[PDB]
Amino acid sequence: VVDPFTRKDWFDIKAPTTFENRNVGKTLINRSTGLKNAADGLKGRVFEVCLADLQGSEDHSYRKIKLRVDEVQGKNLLTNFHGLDFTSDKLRSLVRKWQSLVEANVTVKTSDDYVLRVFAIAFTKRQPNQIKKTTYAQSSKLREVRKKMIEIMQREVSNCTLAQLTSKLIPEVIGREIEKSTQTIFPLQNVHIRKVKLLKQPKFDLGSLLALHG
Amino acid sequence: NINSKLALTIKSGKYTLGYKSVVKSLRTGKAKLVIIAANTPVLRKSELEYYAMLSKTPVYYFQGGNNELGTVCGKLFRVGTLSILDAGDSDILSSI
Amino acid sequence: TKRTKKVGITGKFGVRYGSSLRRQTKKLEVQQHAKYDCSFCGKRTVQRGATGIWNCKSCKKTVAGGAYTVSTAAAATVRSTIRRLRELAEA
Amino acid sequence: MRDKWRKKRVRRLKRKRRKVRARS
Amino acid sequence: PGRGAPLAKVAFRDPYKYKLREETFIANEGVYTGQFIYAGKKASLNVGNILPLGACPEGTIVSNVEEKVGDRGALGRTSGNYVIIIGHNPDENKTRVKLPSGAKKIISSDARGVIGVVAGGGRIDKPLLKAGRAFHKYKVKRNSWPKTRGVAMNPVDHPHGGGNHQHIGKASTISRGAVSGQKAGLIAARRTGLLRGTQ
Amino acid sequence: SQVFGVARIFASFNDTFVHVTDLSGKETIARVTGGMKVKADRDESSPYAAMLAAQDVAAKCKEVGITAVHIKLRATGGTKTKTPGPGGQSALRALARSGLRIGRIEDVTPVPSXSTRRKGGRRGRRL
Amino acid sequence: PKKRASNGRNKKGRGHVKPVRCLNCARCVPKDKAIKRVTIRNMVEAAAVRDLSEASVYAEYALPKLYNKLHYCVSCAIHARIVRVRSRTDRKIRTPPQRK
RNA sequence: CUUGGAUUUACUGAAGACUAACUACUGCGAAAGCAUUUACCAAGGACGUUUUCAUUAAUCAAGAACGAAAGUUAGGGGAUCGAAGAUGAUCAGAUACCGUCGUAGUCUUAACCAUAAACUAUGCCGACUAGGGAUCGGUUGUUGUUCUUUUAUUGACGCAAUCGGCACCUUACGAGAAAUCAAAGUCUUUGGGUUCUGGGGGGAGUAUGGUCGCAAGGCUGAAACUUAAAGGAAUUGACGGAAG
Ligand SMILES: [Zn+2]
Ligand SMILES: [Zn+2]
Repeated sequence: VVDPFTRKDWFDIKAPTTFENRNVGKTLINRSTGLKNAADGLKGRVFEVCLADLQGSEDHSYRKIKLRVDEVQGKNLLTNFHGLDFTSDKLRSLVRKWQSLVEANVTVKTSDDYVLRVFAIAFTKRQPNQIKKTTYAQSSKLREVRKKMIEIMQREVSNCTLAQLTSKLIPEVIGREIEKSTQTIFPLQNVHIRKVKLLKQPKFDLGSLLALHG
Repeated sequence: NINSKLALTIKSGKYTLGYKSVVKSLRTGKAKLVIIAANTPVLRKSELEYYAMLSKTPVYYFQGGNNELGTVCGKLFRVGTLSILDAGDSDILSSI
Repeated sequence: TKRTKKVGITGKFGVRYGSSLRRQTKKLEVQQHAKYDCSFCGKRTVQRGATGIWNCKSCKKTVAGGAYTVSTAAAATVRSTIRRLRELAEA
Repeated sequence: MRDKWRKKRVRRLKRKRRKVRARS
Repeated sequence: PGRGAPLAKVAFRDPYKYKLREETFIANEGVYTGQFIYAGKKASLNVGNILPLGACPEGTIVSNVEEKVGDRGALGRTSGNYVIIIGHNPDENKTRVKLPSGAKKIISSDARGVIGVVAGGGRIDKPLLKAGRAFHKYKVKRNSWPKTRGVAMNPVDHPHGGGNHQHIGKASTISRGAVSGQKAGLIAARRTGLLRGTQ
Repeated sequence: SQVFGVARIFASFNDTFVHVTDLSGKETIARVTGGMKVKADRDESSPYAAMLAAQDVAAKCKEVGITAVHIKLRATGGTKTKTPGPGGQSALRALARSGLRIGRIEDVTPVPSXSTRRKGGRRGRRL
Repeated sequence: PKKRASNGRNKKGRGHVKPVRCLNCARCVPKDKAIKRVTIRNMVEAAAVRDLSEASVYAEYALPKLYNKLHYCVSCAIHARIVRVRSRTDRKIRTPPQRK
């Protein structure tokens, strides 16, 4: 009776320069009218796109980044980092029997007051000459792994901003360092940062946004 | 650990129990260490540790109350403070 | 000898008011007439004045407490909560 | 009948027996 | 007398003339004689201190809280009661608190409150057991005891009076728009009967 | 190039929702259920009904400007079963053959980390 | 008489194991006694792997599997024929069937 | 329940519960039970011991502590499930099974109750008897192994051992009515110590008395009367709205 898609105008999404394939895609919204402005009503939205899409490589196909729009520049949407997560297939593909699982999480603020909960998951590695079926680590050892796992998680996030941290998340620097420092304790495999959560944001700094958008 | 060293000093060394004896021992300079219970009044505590500053005597702050300090000394009564005149077989003075 | 098998301090009420109401009174009236250890001077000389007022005969320190006990359950929970919230805020 | 229900039937019967004795 | 909570007399110095000012606070549980009470924006988070609401973290237990800036205390003043600071909305300078009745309220962060729980709690846990105890209770409050049931009166005295049997006769739920002389019973009741389940 | 939405598919053992949103998920571009295309409550979740629900979505997806959709299939989840329903599998096939292009595919069936008690009781539902 | 030495469950050196709900009928069943089957199925049916690989905008996109661990009670599993009644002598065997 | 926008979608927010997957013929605990992190508190088994005391021990009437779930009393919480109840079907009828709600309850703090197929249906302590391989904690000697770190005095893995366990496979010297049993053996070739319990089936764990409990109930506990059987393991057949 009205054809409701008559006043939907498409806007273009832009990912930050920390990401390579910055053209995430397009959206729709009711066109800017006198009462409600589309510019105001479209910010704060969350876009969930696979890390393989924003980077090209197919090795990141199991990590997906949430992108939050915080400002609109005419027809272009300027977004910011909102979080990290694994795909349900991948985490299931890692949790097998006869092996020990260890998880750790910690809350820490970045250089510019970005409070985050970082979730890291690791598994015991099976030796190549191993005969016995089960690869079980003692609970005291897993406490040592978790305790080491949090302090490195704290150290590498509080000393760098989110953009510097996001540039640490792309190659999994922390994942490589967690595995490196736990070598003396127990051989670990598939060490990952399986989730990053934005808890609290400070006052919006439009200057720092454009610094990550040109 | 400290409760063990303090207990050893009781059965072996010399000590005085009570506020009046502790101040009287600090006046003569015979005190090697002063121990003050947690719930000692702050006014009394602050002037026990004023004499120790004058007497050049270390002060140890016991974590229990005068009830727990008393029972550490083997006493069936409350000991708000004590001074160790002669550490005996123990080494509490060098441990503090 | 044991003068009363079960009524205890509520033996002053005789047979009146019902057993259930007498049992609820006994729990709290034992507590409000008990002597508690003073946290300031260390002696067991703290007794109730009016409700919420607990005086120590020795050191003459008066503390605000519960109606029938020197410390209520919620007060101790709050003291630890405030102690915890205090140390985080001040690092 | 089932033993559990025979037990329950007696339990409700004992309770009636106890009450009718309370009338005296 | 008439109050279940104890009162604390607290002496302060007058900032502008050589004088001592005595203040009557509601004693928070754990307050003792000779204790130092700190009041102000820069006071530390200790039981008995008076702090603005904005200066307290979430989950802080507070009492004698102000609804308005400078009314000197309105909320959570009876024995065993307290106000929980649910949250902060700093940019309009507001704080969400939970009242002893469960109501959520929004107050200016400049409103003040005393840290801790009001003393004397648990007072209701003991039965009165005696008409004499209630008589003594209201001897120092007001003349509201004992209460005759309206259904036991005559039609002149109460809307419920009269009849060859003691009974209300009409519905005891009364409209909010009723007038004085009619509002006897359950005024503007949304529901009646035994409370089953959660509300 | 491609105008990517998201085809959010819920496949229960009673219904199949074919729901295409924007990439944000806050705009509904097309939502067709298996039960709007059938006349019996029993087959409203059938694979055939899912095909019909999927094809008309692509018709609506085409006219708006959507040319490629990501697949986010889910089951009932929560305390209930995690196995995808018959409709989600046939609807997924029906979409690719309608000209709509496909990118990433993922299962987002909600999974509890315990959980609340499951309906049915201790002895289950006895049939 | 006694049908099994394990009493139908796998609880030894133990007092209590928290139960699980049957996938089918939502019945409480002890975790050790519950018949557990771990399945890893392809998300798309084998017939549709081709045309969905032609609509793919990504070249050589390795589609995911679906991971699921199933729990059944004795009546759930027997009725669904996941397990079958075996002979008295074949009950002793607990080695997995060799079908895959 | 839904054109008063249901269902569905994304984000934000709050409550209570519960700690998925890892998770096992794996661990701890007297049993009941115990599965998110960390901090603390006080305990504990096993191993190691060329430390210490020297019989301090085993089982135990009477008497104590703990004791799943449900239930009881008083506050707090009450998301979900959900007795009762109401409901829509099914049916000859179903106030049943199926469906939709739902009150106590489910959670917790104070106290009771003291029972379960509380089962290994197998008392506890002690000794011996037949082979085998896995596995947990400890400890003792050792690698074409990767890592620490580039190596040790890293860790993991691998191979030999023994202690203790939770168990499992085969055999039957032997036992058993048999199923089966590494104890249910070492029992007519009848004797290691000790506690408790049973004497055909019902009546009946009923009545009564006593005793404990707020109550619900627990503990103790007959008789009259009645009956030739009740029951255990296995075989054949018959039958199955079971599988092949
Ligand atoms: Zn005192
Ligand atoms: Zn069943």
